[PDB]
Amino acid sequence: KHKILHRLLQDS
Amino acid sequence: ENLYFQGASLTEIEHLVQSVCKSYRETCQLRLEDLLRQRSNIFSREEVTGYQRKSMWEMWERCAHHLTEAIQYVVEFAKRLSGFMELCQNDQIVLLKAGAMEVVLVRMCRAYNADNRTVFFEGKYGGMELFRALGCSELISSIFDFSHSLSALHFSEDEIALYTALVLINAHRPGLQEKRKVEQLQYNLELAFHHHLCKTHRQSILAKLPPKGKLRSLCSQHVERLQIFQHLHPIVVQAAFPPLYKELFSGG
Ligand SMILES: CCS(=O)(=O)c1ccc(CC(=O)Nc2cc(-c3cc(C#N)ccc3OC)cs2)cc1
Ligand code: NA
Repeated sequence: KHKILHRLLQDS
Repeated sequence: ENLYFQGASLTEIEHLVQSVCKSYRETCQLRLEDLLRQRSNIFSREEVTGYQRKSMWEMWERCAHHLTEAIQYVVEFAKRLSGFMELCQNDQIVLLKAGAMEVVLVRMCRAYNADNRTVFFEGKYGGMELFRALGCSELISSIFDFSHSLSALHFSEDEIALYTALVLINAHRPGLQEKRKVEQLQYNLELAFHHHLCKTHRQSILAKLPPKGKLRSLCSQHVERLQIFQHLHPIVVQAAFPPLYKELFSGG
């Protein structure tokens, strides 16, 4: 699912 | 995609040293000067007793939250690290899932006072007895021992920056799709770290660094202890543990 890591990596 | 995915010249290695040290300075969570200044601020016997009287689950939740906050700074460090954002998302996640806790454990030696065997936790310094309610004494003692051993090396902030960049960019992590790209980035980061040690007359620490399986053992013990806790308090984990912590240590 990797819900949080994907979001942190995509947030600029 | 990135200069550091190919062979780098000496000038490019010098730039990499500066870049890594800058990325670390901007993401280091707490300032070293603040941690050193706070060494005299120690939990009293009454405060220690208060932590010891906390329930196992309340203490696990507090520690999971503190660990998650530290991990968030490691994610930012990774994003600012030369070449990391040029890797594919699968590999960025593989590297962070395996390495984020390892980076935290290394960073933690800055918050550990080897003079009195105390660690900075929730505003003050306290000994390993502060964590007695967790019921994972072996893991806590192993983490204190690791911080003690790293503290004996007298790392500078720049050494921690370069060493933690290497802990994270590990081409041997299971699951990497673009293994060769990671191998090259790792080689250049190894050169940057060793160049800095050479330039500062600190090559003597190379033989004194922890063996690679040491960090792996600590991380494996953490995941095992979490599984034991989860069996005891499954709804605490489901309802009150940080989502990022669950994503990293209990498969979501
Ligand atoms: C890491 C980046 S930092 O800027 O150096 C920084 C930022 C914030 C803090 C406070 C904090 O969260 N302390 C904590 C300590 C522990 C802990 C430490 C040992 C040890 N030896 C053992 C068990 C432990 O828990 C069971 C968990 S949480 C410290 C440092
Ligand atoms: Na220290």
